[PDB]
Amino acid sequence: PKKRASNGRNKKGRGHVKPVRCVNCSKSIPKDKAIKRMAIRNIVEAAAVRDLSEASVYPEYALPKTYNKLHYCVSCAIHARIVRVRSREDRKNRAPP
Amino acid sequence: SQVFGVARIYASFNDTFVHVTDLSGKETIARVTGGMKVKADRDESSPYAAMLAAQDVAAKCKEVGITAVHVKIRATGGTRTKTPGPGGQAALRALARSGLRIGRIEDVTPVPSDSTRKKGGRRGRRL
Amino acid sequence: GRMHSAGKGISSSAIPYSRNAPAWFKLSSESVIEQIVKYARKGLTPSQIGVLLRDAHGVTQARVITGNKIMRILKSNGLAPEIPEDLYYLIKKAVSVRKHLERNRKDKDAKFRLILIESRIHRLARYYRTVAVLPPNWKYESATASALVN
Amino acid sequence: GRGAPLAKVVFRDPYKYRLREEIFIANEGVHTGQFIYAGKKASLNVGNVLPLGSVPEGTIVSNVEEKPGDRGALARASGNYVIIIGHNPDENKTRVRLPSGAKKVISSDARGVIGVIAGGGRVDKPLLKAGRAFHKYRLKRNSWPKTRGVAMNPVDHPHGGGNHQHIGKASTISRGAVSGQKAGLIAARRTGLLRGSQKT
Amino acid sequence: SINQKLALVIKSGKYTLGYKSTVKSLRQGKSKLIIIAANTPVLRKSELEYYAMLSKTKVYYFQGGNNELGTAVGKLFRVGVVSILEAGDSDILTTL
Amino acid sequence: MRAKWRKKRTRRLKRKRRKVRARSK
Amino acid sequence: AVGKNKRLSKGKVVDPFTRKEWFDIKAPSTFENRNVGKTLVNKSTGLKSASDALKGRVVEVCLADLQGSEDHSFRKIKLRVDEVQGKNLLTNFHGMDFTTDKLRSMVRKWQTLIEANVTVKTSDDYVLRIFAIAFTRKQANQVKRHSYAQSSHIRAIRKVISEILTKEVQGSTLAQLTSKLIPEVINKEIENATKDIFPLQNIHVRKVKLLKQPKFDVGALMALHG
Amino acid sequence: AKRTKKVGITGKYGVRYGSSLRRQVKKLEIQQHARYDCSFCGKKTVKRGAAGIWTCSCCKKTVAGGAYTVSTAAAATVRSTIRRLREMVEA
RNA sequence: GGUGAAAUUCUUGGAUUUAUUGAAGACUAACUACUGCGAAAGCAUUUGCCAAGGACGUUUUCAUUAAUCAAGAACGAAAGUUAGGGGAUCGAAGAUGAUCAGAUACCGUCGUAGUCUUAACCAUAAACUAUGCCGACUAGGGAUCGGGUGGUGUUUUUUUAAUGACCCACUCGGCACCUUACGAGAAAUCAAAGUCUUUGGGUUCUGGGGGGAGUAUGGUCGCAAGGCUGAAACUUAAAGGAAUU
Repeated sequence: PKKRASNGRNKKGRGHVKPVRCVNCSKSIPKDKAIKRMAIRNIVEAAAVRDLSEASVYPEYALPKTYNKLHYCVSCAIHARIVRVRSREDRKNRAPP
Repeated sequence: SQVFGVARIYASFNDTFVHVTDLSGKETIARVTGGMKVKADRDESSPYAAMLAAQDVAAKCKEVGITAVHVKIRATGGTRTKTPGPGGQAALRALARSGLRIGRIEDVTPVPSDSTRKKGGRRGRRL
Repeated sequence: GRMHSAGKGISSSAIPYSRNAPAWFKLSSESVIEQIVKYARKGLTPSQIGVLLRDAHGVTQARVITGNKIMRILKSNGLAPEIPEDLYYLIKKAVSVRKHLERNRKDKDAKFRLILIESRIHRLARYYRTVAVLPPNWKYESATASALVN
Repeated sequence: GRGAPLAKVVFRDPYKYRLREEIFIANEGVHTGQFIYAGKKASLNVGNVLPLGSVPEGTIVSNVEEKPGDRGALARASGNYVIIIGHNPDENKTRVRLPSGAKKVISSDARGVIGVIAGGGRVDKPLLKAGRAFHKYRLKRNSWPKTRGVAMNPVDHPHGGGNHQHIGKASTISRGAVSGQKAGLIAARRTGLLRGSQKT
Repeated sequence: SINQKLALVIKSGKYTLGYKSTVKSLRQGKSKLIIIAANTPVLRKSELEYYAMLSKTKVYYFQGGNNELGTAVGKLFRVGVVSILEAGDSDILTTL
Repeated sequence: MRAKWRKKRTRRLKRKRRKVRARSK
Repeated sequence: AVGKNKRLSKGKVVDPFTRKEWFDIKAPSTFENRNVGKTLVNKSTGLKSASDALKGRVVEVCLADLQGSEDHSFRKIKLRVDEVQGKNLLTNFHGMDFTTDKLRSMVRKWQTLIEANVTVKTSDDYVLRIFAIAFTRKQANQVKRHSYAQSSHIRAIRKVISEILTKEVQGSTLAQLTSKLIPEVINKEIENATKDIFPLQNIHVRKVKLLKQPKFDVGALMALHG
Repeated sequence: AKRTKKVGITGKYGVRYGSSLRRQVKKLEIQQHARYDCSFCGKKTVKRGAAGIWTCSCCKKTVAGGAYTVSTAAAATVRSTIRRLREMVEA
């Protein structure tokens, strides 16, 4: 039967959505169906912070960060534990943790 | 004061390049990778290999006379992983420990604006 | 509605209840009639005649101020067009679309819309031919339509 | 005998009161009454004869000189052209790509006409007829029809003879072979139908 | 907008089409604007420019050939140059 | 058997029948 | 990997650093910090002419490093060597670029990104492509979550931005453009000209690249201009 | 108003040479015998004289073009790239 | 370089890596959303041109011109066919290295056709919302997109009309969503899948146990691949749906 009212994606009023490639397996998956997550990370791994700061030329350097958007196919997201299988009643929870 | 070069770290998977050029990027000094520091193919991008490479690069650049590095991180980019490998952080930490001064960290991973075509096929890497 | 689209829009004129209206109009039926005639001679379809009358003059509806509607005035006074204005405008739109298509052969959307517009033209023409305001054996042809417009 | 049209261009003699008629290989888009400009200072327009050093990278050129002054050697057949790949200003040498895909290094002073050669797409039409082939070659040269060597006798060809029509020995012939031996596939690196591309 | 202004002057004002009529009107000093097709011969365009410089008229250069100018005027043939003798109701002379 | 592969097999059978019939006629 | 090369020399060392030597890089006068760094080069032998082997090279420098101000940390400047005077080589403008960090930090969703680019030439025949970035912002007191532009505001904004960029380039030489770009007055100009259409925050001029430059330009004026 | 279903101008070749070769010849023969616009005078008077020669019968102008078309796609693309390079050079 | 590890491959004729350029072709990241448009297929770089369109507003016009539709038509992803161009990337076939009992598979490196385009064909998709179209009515709620209306409600010209962008209250029309069961349903679930044993608003199409079989045959369309139409003999007691432990 119909597992989800949304068919496991986000497409109402479109028909077609251009695909993206999974960042792990490079599988084509419609952009609305992907498990895109925005990863914003410090460059210095939060463990070399003091070492880099004390070895820097400038005092109170800003320490820029890196941004990327990771697009995930359903298989790769489940395997990498980006998402997990939930119970039937709380699959409907749209709210992020 | 400090003599400035560019660290030019390439943290891919299965390898990590660390090599300081001059400020213009044309004069290459101390090109050392993890594969020349480790034996097994699987460890070429290990953090230990990246660190050994960074220590060697720091030694050679200090011998040359360069005292500070503008650090430029880069993953494979293009249609590839675009996430820095396990050795970039090890390399920069090792440089900082080696004590060459650092300034202006940046990430220069080539990011496509509508790339050509990712490899692996439509169904991906079925492993 | 929207015989040729999926739109379900309700948007029209809320005609006032009163027929003997509007208690602020001091002009005369004859004055409005000769305004109708002057605009028609100037060369205006009943749609825009009624628009400018309601819009620059105070004319709530020519139907309620006079005893009859603008097309009736024009037909009684000899100013009725050779073809009705709605069919004329449909033919003008079809001519414009066909002229566009001749240059843009690749415009499949324009081809589809031309099909729709010409279907509307043929339906309107069939109605007009049945009610006999258009002569029998009148038929819309793409070749002669541009000359028919002007 | 030529698939490309020729253009007769009249120039003024700079040293005497004379008119000089030059015979050019017509580039596609050239018309009668058109002004052609030839020289170092000529502008990048179809039909002009700028040097390679004066044209930029990616330029389409035709009737290109192999050495400066030879009056046109490369890219002269209909539809063919030369791509300008690069420049080496030190000992001025323009790198170009030839119609066969070969990379060549020519002097930067070698002339060339901008554009492609007219008459392109000629070989897209099937001849359909030994008659059309006959009329084609009747004013090129006596090279048609072509009898197969296997259909001759052994006196007439290396392939001739036998009780069946067969070559007998490998049809790939050495480059060091001699006249009378060089009949077949001369110095062939490989044979057979290859699935491939321009690879250039 | 120029095509719409040309249609408006065609409907309301006075125009004449063709090189001979245009040159004759330029000679008489009655022409108020001349539109010249993009593909008109350069010698003819130069002569029309010279005539218009002598007679102090305005020259507009159509972004289209004689076919396009004929369609813009509203004729089913080709016109190389059209001289507006009076706009009538258009603003073609006033605007650029 | 997957329905798509059964469909392909039936297409192959159909074209083989067509070829044999055209040979006989 | 250290000992797995099967064939590294098909056929069957002097130290480059002692072979080389050091030069000194000087930015134009439009920046506060004249000296920007050093570079290596092979000593000029009789057949190499180190001057010409080094003349056509560019250096990326942070505008914060050039100006001694930490507020320029997200800008970059390309300096192209054009002359050499005995270990005092002088550079000129090539292009301003942003930082990848700055771009990705300014780009967030639930808002509209607007991009424009213009290819207008300067007064002294420098041809540049200037890229302007803009972002719609939420007004204070707004309860709506996104604050998007209506794609006609977008076209009006792009037109206004392009007009500002074209007018500001045509009317100023390259030195004037750099002198008016370090204080990013053009950002304020665009912001004022666009505030009547949409709030439009984060209006920093993105990269400008030098597509082509005029002739040698080597004799009598960058004493005053660098 | 059509005497042949699909052979068109290649009905002169009868049943010979094969359908595919006759189809290719049909395409190129329609192009080669067609009449083209003259960019100079604006009339459909441009004909092929020989392979490459395209002569307008009204303005008496000869043009160098394709073997079977007044202009080939390669020629148009080359003209576009040459224009782009010229404007990059000039400005 | 690549992998779970490897190997195929390149590499002192300097490979990978660095910087500056150049070319080609493809694509249009982030912005990008339970957001927009289109009849669907689909459509995401900027400007210009060309026509078109829904919704809203109208105290404008005609006046039943309308709804659904055998026959007959237009468009119709991808792959595919024919012929030019193009041919970067990826890559049915194929090559090749692994893995394996085997492995002409997954994994790896190449790589023709193809992927792009022009002209002409094809006419299929889990072409899906597996939900025909038109109309009326039946619960609550918030959010959102387009239009409109009313609020000396907030930012600067002008802290002293305008406009804009927001904030409130409605309103019409969309893509949807949350809650509940008046109801419906085999249930999953559904604001329609309701107003249907208290059975009738109008209309088109389709199905009648599972296979054989979308086969055979005839027809027709197509260059072909195939598309549309389309059985029977024979065989069989279950196939199947939704839920429960």
